[PDB]
Parts: sequence; structure tokens; C-alpha cells
Amino acid sequence: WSLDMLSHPQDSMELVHKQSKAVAVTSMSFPVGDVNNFVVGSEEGSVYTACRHGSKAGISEMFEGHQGPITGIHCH
Amino acid sequence: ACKMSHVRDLPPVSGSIIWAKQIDRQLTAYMKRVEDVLGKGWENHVEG
Repeated sequence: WSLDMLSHPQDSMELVHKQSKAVAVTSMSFPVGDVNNFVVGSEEGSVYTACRHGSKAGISEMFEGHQGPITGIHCH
Repeated sequence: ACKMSHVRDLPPVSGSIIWAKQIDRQLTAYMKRVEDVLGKGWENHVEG
């Protein structure tokens, strides 16, 4: 959204996976320095690393190393 | 201006509605100025 338009969305879309699994974000973090490389933690791990600009929406790529929900992360 | 309209012999009700529509005229002109400033973003702007 913009600074005042709370009715008109500036850039509103989604980031969903191929199958019907409800993508549950878990302490997702914005890209460090707005490099568009944001991360989305999930409950079974599932680090959803994706980009923002261009046509890089949805789910770019992921990686798991555990099955716990990442409730703390810091893109640096 | 009521008595002025009476000096002009026309009923002051006509001058009153002319006056009110004049208020509406500059009000629309000010809305135009709001559109000179914000364009159309004033429908969601804070001050707008």
C-alpha cells in the first residue's frame, strides 16, 4: 500500500505453491537491504526463498534442514 | 445584499440562491484545486 491509499493496494498478490497445501508463513523476513530476496519460514522448516521484483512471485525455491517452525530468522 | 436585491427590485430569494450557488461555484473551483494538488489521490489521501 501507499502512505494514504488504504483502499487501493499498491502491490497486492500471493505466493502460493503448486499443490493445495496451505502455505503457512513462519516468522518470514524481508530481504536484507531490499534486495528482493526475502525468506519465508514454515512449520515443517520449508524455507521459501524467493524474489520480489519482476515475475518472480509465487514460490521461487525452498530448502529444509529440520521440521520445526522457524520462529526466528535474520536476513543479513 | 438582501436589501440590495430589494433596491434592485428583484426578490431577495433569487439573490440568496444566486449567492448560495456562487458559494457552490467557488467550492467546485476549490475541488478543482484539490484536483490540481492531488489529482484524484485525494479520495484516499489523509488531508484529501
